Amino acid sequence: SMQINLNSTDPVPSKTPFSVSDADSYNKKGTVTVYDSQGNAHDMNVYFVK
Amino acid sequence: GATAATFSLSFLNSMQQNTGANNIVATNQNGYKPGDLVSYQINNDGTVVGN
Amino acid sequence: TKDNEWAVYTHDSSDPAATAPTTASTTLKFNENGILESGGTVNITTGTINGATAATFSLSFLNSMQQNTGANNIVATNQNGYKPGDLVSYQINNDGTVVGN
Amino acid sequence: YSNEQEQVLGQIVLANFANNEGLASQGDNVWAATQASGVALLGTAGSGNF
Repeated sequence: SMQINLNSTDPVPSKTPFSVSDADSYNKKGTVTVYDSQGNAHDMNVYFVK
Repeated sequence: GATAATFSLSFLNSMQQNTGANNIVATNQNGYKPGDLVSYQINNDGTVVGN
Repeated sequence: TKDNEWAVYTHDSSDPAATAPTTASTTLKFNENGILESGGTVNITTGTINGATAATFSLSFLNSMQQNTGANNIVATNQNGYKPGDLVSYQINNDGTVVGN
Repeated sequence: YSNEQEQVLGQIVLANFANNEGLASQGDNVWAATQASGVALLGTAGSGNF
């Protein structure tokens, strides 16, 4: 489970195409920590847009 | 050579009031990496708990 | 050598004339959960010292999980080839058996 | 000696009987071997029965 506080009136980015490499293509950058059956950790990334 | 992380993620209890900016408040998972016993402890309630 | 595959090379340092290992003595195939399925017990026969008799035994990898627990790790290891010894002392245990040390 | 040389004059042997408490007391704080006492079983003081 993950929870995050967001801004109701946060401006939507003007860049319509969504890409990971861009900086202002998202509103918030997050991460997810998981471990597999063999003890390796994968850092899943979560991005929030409007 | 490890299994793909097949997990379910929930976003329940979300609040979006003007609380300043975007910030994460809670993050956890049950994917506990293997660990070894460090010490054993006994509570005042009689239940012995390992660490 | 590759993913989820481990090759074990056995070298006998007791025999000065023992050939250096070249090929893998056995292969250790691990499941995607880090559980072994291949390479349980491997018979390795050593050489001869001073014209003695060759020794053969078996080594077991059972109960071994590769799940990225830091680096290479060994928990428990034992054999059943105890060397000869001399009687140090004797004692009587609570169960009535006579045991020599 | 006066020339930085090491010499050994011998080592004191230990006679560990196989069966104690069968030694007959003699003289002053010495014991004499006899029947029901075993042989001396001499040896060094390194390890083992000594």
